Parts: sequence; structure tokens; C-alpha cells
Amino acid sequence: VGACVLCNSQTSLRCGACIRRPFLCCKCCYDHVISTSHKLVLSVNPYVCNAPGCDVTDVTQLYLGGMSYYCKSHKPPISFPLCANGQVFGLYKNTCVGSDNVTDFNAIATCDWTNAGDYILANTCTERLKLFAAETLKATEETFKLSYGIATVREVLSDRELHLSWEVGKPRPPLNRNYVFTGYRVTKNSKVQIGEYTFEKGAVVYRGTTTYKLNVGDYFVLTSHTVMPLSAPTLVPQEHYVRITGLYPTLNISDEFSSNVANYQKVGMQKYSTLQGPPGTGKSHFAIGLALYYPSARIVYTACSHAAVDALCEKALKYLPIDKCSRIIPAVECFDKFKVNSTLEQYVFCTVNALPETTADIVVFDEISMATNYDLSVVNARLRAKHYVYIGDPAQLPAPRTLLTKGTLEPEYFNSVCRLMKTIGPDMFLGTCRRCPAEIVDTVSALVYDNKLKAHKDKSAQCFKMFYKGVITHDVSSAINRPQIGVVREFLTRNPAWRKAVFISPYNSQNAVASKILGLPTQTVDSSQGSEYDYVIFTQTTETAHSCNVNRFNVAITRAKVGILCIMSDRDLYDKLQFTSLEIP
Ligand SMILES: C[C@H](Oc1ccc(C#N)cc1)C(N)=O
Ligand SMILES: [Zn+2]
Ligand SMILES: [Zn+2]
Ligand SMILES: [Zn+2]
Repeated sequence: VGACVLCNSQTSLRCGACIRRPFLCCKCCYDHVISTSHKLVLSVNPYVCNAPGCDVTDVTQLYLGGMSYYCKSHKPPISFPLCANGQVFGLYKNTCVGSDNVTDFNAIATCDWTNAGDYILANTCTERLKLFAAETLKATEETFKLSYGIATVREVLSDRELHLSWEVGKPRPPLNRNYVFTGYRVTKNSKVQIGEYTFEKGAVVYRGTTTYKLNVGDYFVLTSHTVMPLSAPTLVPQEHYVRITGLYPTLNISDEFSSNVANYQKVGMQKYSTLQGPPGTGKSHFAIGLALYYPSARIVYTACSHAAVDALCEKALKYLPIDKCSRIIPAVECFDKFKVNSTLEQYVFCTVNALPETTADIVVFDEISMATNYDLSVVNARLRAKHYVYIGDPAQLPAPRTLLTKGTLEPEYFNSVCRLMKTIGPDMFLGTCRRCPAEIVDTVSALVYDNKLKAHKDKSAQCFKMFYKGVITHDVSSAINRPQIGVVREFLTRNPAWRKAVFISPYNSQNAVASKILGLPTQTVDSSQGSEYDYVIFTQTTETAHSCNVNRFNVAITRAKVGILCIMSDRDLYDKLQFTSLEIP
């Protein structure tokens, strides 16, 4: 027994064909079975024909006959159909409202999550369907990982380099950092974990969590997990206050945080607030400074990734009493300078998926573009806070959507928080970029920030762009543009100072070729998010939707503190770069 996801109506039915088995009320369960292919229904029992060796599961072809369920062929003389009178038969038949359109719930329940429109719907439907969609999508995502063939160590060629043998009659996953494997040792009667791993084309290059002397027979699967059901909304109800509530501001603050004092007061004057921090504007500075502005306030600092939490820890370590901090870790190497797993500590740093059930004066949720509605609900379920602060940038990269192929996902659809920031705007905006030369700040200000992002630094005169299509080659799941790497090689010979530069591209295969030919450190745009480097060399590689994505392009060029070279494929983004154009040698 549970709650209809459409009505909330109390009910004893769950759709058995829906992978999450939502509870549906007699009405909603009917409207759902008669208007989709979903025909298996679960109660306290499953509406299936309890006749010996009959295969009838369709609820519309079954009858209660006694206290058992039968099809037409096997039913007793005295029976009533399970599925008639615009209603499906179960407990609480007299408390049931329904809905005018079940259309959104069917779409969410049936879609394969390959189309953008599926994520658009999942983020614009009612709040209870946002939770159903977020569970359905995440279960569809964790199941898809099982579709992928086992990789097995056939030969250990070197250290850091392997020969894999793949399971037959199943696809092989892409070999980039968005697909993290787990190794396993061949035992007496079972297997035991042996750290997590990633792979890249050679033979294959492997950069595993821990070191080992792994040998033939060791194999790898993308580790999936149980998706738990959601209960809490993606956002609590907003409340605006006329005074700061449940927070006591400091009388003496330092001029390091004095630029945020007005924003800190705003945080205390509503239930949740959104902070848009463009690249190098001071998001973590903001977050730690909030502690010093409300010194008595218990603050839980959270984010999706261990890296995002550890970077809050690194900033705390520099401003907060260490004795007053704790890093929560579940039973991967992260921050090890606080007492571990001290929930009652005044400053708690913890990933979403590891959060304890606790209360706080303020919850700070960082790198919000990377959050899903699933993460948003989990935070609200674990943390009851006087105030919630969501810090991020909807102009930066979202969580990868491994099933999406048809369509692009616009920032207003990344999650509920990003939707607010792109429709009503953010509560707070960090308007000064301290990282990047003015040429890069002017470019991204016009590209994605409605000309509101201002440069601290002057022009560097070291921001350059080349329009060169080159030649595009494709491997199993990535792109290469050798001529664009050639152009960079010629550029380095004439400009040898740029040999301390970081190589960035949209493709891991472009990066592997560049690493060998140039010897620069490489990062995918996606892996560079949150990092900064003095000099950046960027090859667009292709003009695809992936390489032309404005959020990706915005992250790519805002990695640079001093100088950047962009080898561009797309005439559009080339023309938008406020960089010195260079001829082709
Ligand atoms: C003025 C210019 O400075 C650079 C210094 C470092 C890099 C890199 N990478 C590029 C350029 C020079 N050294 O010619
Ligand atoms: Zn269903
Ligand atoms: Zn219902
Ligand atoms: Zn039967």
C-alpha cells in the first residue's frame, strides 16, 4: 500500500511493467494500463492468472474468482473482472480522484530517455512526476550499464597498458572517464573488488584507483547500484523573510569577504537562494565566507563529486577552525585533514550520496549545474535546514546523460535549480571574473552571461584564434583532427613558451594523439571544469553539436589565466572569439 503518484490518493496497486513500480490509484492505474502497453499490475499480490501453467499477465484479461486471479479460460463461474468501470480492482476503491490528463506520466513511464524532449518533460512536469522521472531515468541509466559486455585481462603487455578480451553478443562501452569500471579477482567460488578503473585506446591504457600487479583472468564491469525511491521535492517551498532568520551576523568581518556581506544577508532573508558564479568569480570563497559571516551557524557543505566537496574542504582549511570541521566518507581518496564521520561537527563536508540524516542552520550545495533532480531530492530528504544556498553556473557543464542522442539539453532543463536561474534569474550573481584575460571575459560575457560578466584583469594580448577545418577521422566513440594538432605543433616551434600550456579538446582520442605528438598535459573540456592553467591550447576537432555546445566552449576557454590559442572548426564560434586571428602557415 502507498500513494498514487498522480492523485496522491491512497491505493494498493503498483504498475508492474513500470521499472520503478509507482503506486497508481484505481483510476490512474486504469487510465495508465488502457493507454500504454503496460498491462502487468501489482498489489499486496501480482494481478497474474493463478491457474496452473497459464501465461496471462494482462490485467484487462483477468478476473477475481474467489480470492485468486484468473483469465477468461481458467476463471470460476463466480468472478468479476479486475479491470473495468474506468478503474482497476484493489483496496481503497472509494478514495480515488484521478487526473484530466495522464499523458505526462505515460510519456515518463514509457520513454527510452534518448530524446532531449524526455528530459524537457522530466523537468517541466508536476513536482511528484519530477521525482518519478528522476527515479525512472536513473534506474534506466543503471540498467543500461548491465547491457555492456564484460572486459577480461587477456594479456598484461606492460604496466599502465593491457590487452582486453570482450564478452560476445553485447556492446562494449566507450573507453573515456565518463565510464568508470571496477576490477575483480578470480576466487575459489566467487569474486572480490580490486579498486575502480578507467580505460583509453592504446591494447588499452588504464588509470586505476589503487595500484596492483593485476594479471590474466581479472575482468571489469561498470559497477551499478540500487536506485532508492525519492520522497522529498527537488526544491522546498520558497519563503521570503522581512529580517534575517535563525542566523546572527558578525559585527567584525574582514575586507576579504566584505563584497559578499549584502548577499550573505539575502541568504538569511529567504528559505533557499541561488548563486550564479561564472568561472573564477569566487564561489568557494563565497561559501566559506558565509561561515565567518554567521560564526555560530552549523553549515553542511555538499556537492555531487568528492572533488567538489574536497575543494570546499581546501578553502575551509584556510579560514575555519579545523577542530570545528568534519569530512563524512562512506565505508576513492578524498580530503584527510578533518576528523572523519563526525555528523555533529559544526562544519560538515559530505557528498550528496553519503549525507547523514541531520539538521543544519545552512546547507550549501555547490557545483549545481552538475546536479540532477535525483540529487536535489536526496539533499532535501537527508537535510532539514533553516536556509539552502545553491551555488553553481548554468552556463557550465551538466552531468552527462549517457542515453541522450536525439536533441541537445538546454541549461534551463539541467535540474530544478538551473531552471529557476534561466527563467526568473539567480538570486545572487558574482559579476567579476578574477581568473581570465579580458579578451576571454568579454567573449563569454556576450556568449552566455548577457554582457554582465566583468574582467578584473586587462587584455593579455595572448588570446589567439585560427580557422582551420583540417581533416576529421573517427574511431569507435571519439574524433581526431591530426591537421589541427599539426597546426599546434607548427605554432609551438615558432612560439616555444607555449610548451608549458595545457592541451584541451572536446575528445579523449584527440587528446591521446596530442599527448604523444606535442607532450602537453591534456584535459577534456569536461574534466577541466573547476581547474585553471596559465596557458591553454584548444583544438575544436569537429563542428558537431558536442564540439559547438556553448556551455562546453565557455568552460574550455575560461580555464586560461593568461593566454589561449583556439584552433576552430565552427565559423560561428570562431567569429564570436574576441581573439587575435592568426593565418595558416
Ligand atoms: C610573453 C610570452 O609569454 C609566454 C609565457 C608562457 C607561455 C606558455 N605556455 C606562453 C607565452 C613569451 N615568453 O614570449
Ligand atoms: Zn507502467
Ligand atoms: Zn491516482
Ligand atoms: Zn489462465
